[PDB]
Amino acid sequence: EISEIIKGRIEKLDVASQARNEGTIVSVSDGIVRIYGLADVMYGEMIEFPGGVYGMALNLEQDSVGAVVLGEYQGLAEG
Amino acid sequence: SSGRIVQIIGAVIDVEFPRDAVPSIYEALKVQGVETTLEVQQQLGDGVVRSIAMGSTEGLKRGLNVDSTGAAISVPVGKATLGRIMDVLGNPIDEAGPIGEEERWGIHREAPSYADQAGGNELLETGIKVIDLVCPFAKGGKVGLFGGAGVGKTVNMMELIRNIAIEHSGYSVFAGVGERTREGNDFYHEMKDSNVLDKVALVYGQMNEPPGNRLRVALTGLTMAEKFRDEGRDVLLFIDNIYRYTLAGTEVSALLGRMPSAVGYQPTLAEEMGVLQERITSTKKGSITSIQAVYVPADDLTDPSPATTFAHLDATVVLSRDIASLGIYPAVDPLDSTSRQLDPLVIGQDHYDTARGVQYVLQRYKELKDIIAILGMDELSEADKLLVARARKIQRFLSQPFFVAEVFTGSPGKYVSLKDTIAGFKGILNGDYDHLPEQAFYMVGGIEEAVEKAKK
Amino acid sequence: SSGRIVQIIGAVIDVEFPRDAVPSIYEALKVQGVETTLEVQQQLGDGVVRSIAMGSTEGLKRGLNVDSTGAAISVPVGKATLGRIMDVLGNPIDEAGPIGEEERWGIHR
Amino acid sequence: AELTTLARPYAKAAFEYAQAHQQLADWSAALGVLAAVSQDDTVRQLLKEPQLTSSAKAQSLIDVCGDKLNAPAQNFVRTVAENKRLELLPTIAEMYEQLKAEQEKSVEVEVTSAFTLSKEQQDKLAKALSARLSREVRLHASEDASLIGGVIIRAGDLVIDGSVRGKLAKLAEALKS
Ligand SMILES: Nc1ncnc2c1ncn2[C@@H]1O[C@H](COP(=O)(O)OP(=O)(O)O)[C@@H](O)[C@H]1O
Ligand SMILES: [Mg+2]
Repeated sequence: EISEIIKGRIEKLDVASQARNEGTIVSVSDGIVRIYGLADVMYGEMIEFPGGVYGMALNLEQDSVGAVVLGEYQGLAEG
Repeated sequence: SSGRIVQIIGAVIDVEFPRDAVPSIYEALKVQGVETTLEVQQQLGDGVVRSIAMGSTEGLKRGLNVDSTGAAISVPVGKATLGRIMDVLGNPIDEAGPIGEEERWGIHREAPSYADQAGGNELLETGIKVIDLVCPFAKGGKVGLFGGAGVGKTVNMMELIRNIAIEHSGYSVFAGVGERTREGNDFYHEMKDSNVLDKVALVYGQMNEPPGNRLRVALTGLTMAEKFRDEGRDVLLFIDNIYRYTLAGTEVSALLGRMPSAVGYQPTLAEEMGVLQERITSTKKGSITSIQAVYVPADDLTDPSPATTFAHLDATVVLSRDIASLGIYPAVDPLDSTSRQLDPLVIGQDHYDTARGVQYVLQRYKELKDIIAILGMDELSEADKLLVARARKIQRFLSQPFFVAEVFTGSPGKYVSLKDTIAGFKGILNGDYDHLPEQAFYMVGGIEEAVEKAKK
Repeated sequence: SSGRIVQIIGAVIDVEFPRDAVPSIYEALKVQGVETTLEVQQQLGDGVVRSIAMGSTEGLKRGLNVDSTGAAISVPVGKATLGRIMDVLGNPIDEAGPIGEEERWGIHR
Repeated sequence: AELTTLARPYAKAAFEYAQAHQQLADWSAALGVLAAVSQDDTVRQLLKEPQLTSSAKAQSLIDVCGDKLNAPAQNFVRTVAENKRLELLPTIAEMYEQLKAEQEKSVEVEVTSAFTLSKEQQDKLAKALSARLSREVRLHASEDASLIGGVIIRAGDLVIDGSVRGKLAKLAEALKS
């Protein structure tokens, strides 16, 4: 069992809470994008990226979302 | 208890359950907010199971709750299914209200044992010349109609449903596996207007449907046929296209984590085929006569799916595109088509020798094709010239106008008895018709009509 | 900012950049102290980009510094290019001196 | 690849350093703290973030554990983080204890019976097992009403069943086969 002093140190940690409707890009390759954190995304849902670009959710895995870009992907970047 | 969706990839879904409440293989599950049904395929470990959705996955998300039903997909069976249309899950899809079912059966079962097998050899007349001559069918046996796209399989089957229902007095079961929705509508209204509908059970899972539906519809229709067989009845089981059951399995195989085999097929191709095909059999209790259409990808009969299907059938009817191109219908190939009933001890020596005589003439004509193409017929021997002339007449006499093909051309349909079929081909082989013109044999039913057609 | 070569496998080179300075797809990168240009093909994640060298990779090593240029491979355009021989990067392969260019355009549009 | 396949190099390296320097009890405590702390709902989230560097993840985990990690253990956490293996900490601790138990000639034996057994019976089972196995035995006795009578012994992968439920199952299979 973890100690009360260690539990206090854990409550002080800089851990950023993320909304269930938002995510962060992990990788970009040949029109396919990998995203981290879109917790409430549905299979076949439209994903909105900056600069007016849209994606479609195809792979919903345990740790990440795989999406196909509905236009030009060369303007998309990690983070 | 209940689980939670952990992953979604197309038609395949992974669900996590408590370690003491993990559902069994083939067990049915239901998603709480949409009521979508899932069938468990395998247990991955750590309480996680992999399943195929029996509907669309659009709009589903990770974290949704899932309920285990404690049993496999169960469908209604018995007299209440006659004259009704059902989906893969046994729900009515004809707008005629709920099914008045007395009991439900799970769609997964083992095949009847080796000691339960039936040794039937009773001949079934189809009224179609080429089939009754070289591909004789038997009551309680299995037939396969092999062919590429647009060669005649749905027409040549519907003509068999029309002709076999003349002598048969029992029930029929029809399973539509991955084909046109319009043809299911045409067949339903045709039987409803003809008053034939109250003796047929209809199940559908057409091309518009997701992979899970197309993969399990065959099992749902067969489960209804097995209820009637086990009641001691003689029933007919029609499968619109058995290849679609295997194809639906190929679309899902890579998602199930399996390594692919030759030409991209699932590694389980022969086992998936045997588990279904062995249930479609006659037993000591009752009989199932079954007719199945088998699609041939890109006209290749050596493709793994068609190649694996031949061993499961008693009669094999092979349709050809080269024959259909000449104008001949039904486009059956006598040299590639065969039956277990084509034996002197089953059909008698007169039929057997007529069929063997026709095949010998057609085989010898096929050997001369390249010589005739370069140098023409005039260079052949006086014996080969006479044989080629009889081969051309036999090839045309095998054609026949059908009662379901009347809309395409206008000509009235013909039913030819086995006696008339043997008499016509025996006469052409003996040379009794050497003087009549070659076009007199094309589209005429019985041999006497070739004599009347030659008068014009 | 600048990145470091992390892996070299034939003509394929992987370069690691700080998380706020990762170069864009098709961006041109320059190896410090060597006349070698890398075109970015894919963003692998973890600040790492996969690129293809526009010349020989012989003599390169891991840990060399690489600089982002901010744009795709950019070549001289206009009247000055007439009667001249150039490579893929727009360099004058003929021994006739520099091209009298007034403007440069990126090759991707 | 199993988690045990990936954790083997790390558990073995930590064990050999701890053994050679006479720190077996220190590393046993350190790996146990890391295994528990990395499984916490807030720390589990922090370790999965895509924007943090391996060194930032390692330092955050070291600052939280503090007092429980000596210089070698802090160096080990920074090594596991650089190779991107922080998810294996619970498996590394589990495999380290197996190497330690086998070195210290110790065996933990689980025992189950229909109804409670006396200390006289536990000590009789303990001497019999220690004489058979040639190891120190730690009997984790417990009860399970599923057994009609008798006891079942589980000494790791070795199982010795003397229960009535097992005999009834043998009879059912003998008659059914
Ligand atoms: N006499 C005919 N004239 C033209 N088409 C015919 C004729 N007889 C049969 N057909 C063809 O039969 C086909 C029946 O299904 P088919 O294409 O062979 O099987 P499938 O659609 O199931 O792969 C129809 O598409 C139709 O074009
Ligand atoms: Mg068809």
